Amino acid sequence: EQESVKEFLAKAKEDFLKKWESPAQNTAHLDQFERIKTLGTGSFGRVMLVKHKETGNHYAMKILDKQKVVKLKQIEHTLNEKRILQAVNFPFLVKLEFSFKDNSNLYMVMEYVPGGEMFSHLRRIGRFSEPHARFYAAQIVLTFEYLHSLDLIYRDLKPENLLIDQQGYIQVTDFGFAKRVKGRTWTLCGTPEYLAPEIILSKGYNKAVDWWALGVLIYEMAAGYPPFFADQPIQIYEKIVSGKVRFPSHFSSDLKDLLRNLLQVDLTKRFGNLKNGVNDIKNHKWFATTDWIAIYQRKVEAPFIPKFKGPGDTSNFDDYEEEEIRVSINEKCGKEFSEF
Amino acid sequence: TTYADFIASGRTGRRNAIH
Ligand SMILES: N[C@H](CNc1ncc(-c2ccc3c(c2)CC(=O)N3)s1)Cc1ccc(C(F)(F)F)cc1
Repeated sequence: EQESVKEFLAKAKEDFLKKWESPAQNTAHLDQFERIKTLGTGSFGRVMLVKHKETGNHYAMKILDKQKVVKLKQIEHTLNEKRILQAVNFPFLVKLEFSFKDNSNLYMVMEYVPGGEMFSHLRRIGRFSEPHARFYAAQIVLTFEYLHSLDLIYRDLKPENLLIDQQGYIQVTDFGFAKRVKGRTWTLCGTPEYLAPEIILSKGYNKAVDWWALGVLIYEMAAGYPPFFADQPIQIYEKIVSGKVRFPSHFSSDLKDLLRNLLQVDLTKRFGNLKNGVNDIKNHKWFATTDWIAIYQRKVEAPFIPKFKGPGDTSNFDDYEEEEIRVSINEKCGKEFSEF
Repeated sequence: TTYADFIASGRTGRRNAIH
């Protein structure tokens, strides 16, 4: 499959850079969509289930208040998330259908995933079986292989950013922390429990931090809780840099060996950062029963299929208070988001 | 147990990215 993968990644890179250098802009208008319900909200803005008035297609629309983005010093982060989203294309990355802005806000109309957040499912069930966790882990591995080939580091892997689609496959969201870079970078960003030692520490780091994050994810999915936790982030960083890890007794020896290789402090020996790159992971014994191309092709039967009552049903999401979408008669931050 | 410790940690809910 080697040749075919190198070949595939070649075409992917050229299609990416074309869109990356000439990003799409203003591909829709707010009035084309009927607001339905708020799917999630926080410092990150608000995501609403919306319906295209003419086609009837449902979408997940992320709305960002320009003034707030600026207050939060997230101008570059937001412009960057949208640039990346319109440039990439992978089965496990949620698609950006349309994007536009008005006097007060920025809008990213994304694919709507009725299955809900992986976070909710995990906490509901407690923990996934090793085969169930392996299915998801495989998707992330392929996703990172794709992103890293484009010199893109994700930086925010966690159950909260993964959604479960209709066929029970994973869909990655939120690129507000991603970055395109060849080499090292230093920014302190991401989620505490998932930070690699080198992110916490002042020294620079690279794409290897994504692989460490994969380790944390596999651990949480298989254990029901993360490998490093505490009351406060400060205490979490302490355990992470110490890097001492304990595994549940129900963890198989192969799972434990993969994790020892992923949650490796010596970023010089961490799987995914060695000469054989991703293949060390793809060829590890834990992933022995994994059919990589079939996973990529979505032919593998998902171990878990989320319940679904319709394309506009929000039963797998949480409830939020609705808030009117206001659009000023005056343009705010025009110069700052001209590129959006 | 570790599990008991986790449920009493105050961080079993949705975790925000650091700002
Ligand atoms: N760090 C996250 C927040 N940041 C975001 N940036 C883009 C987002 C997004 C993208 C596409 C879709 C959705 C949300 C929904 C859908 O079906 N499609 S959430 C964490 C988070 C993840 C998911 C949700 C939920 F809204 F509850 F699912 C809320 C909070």
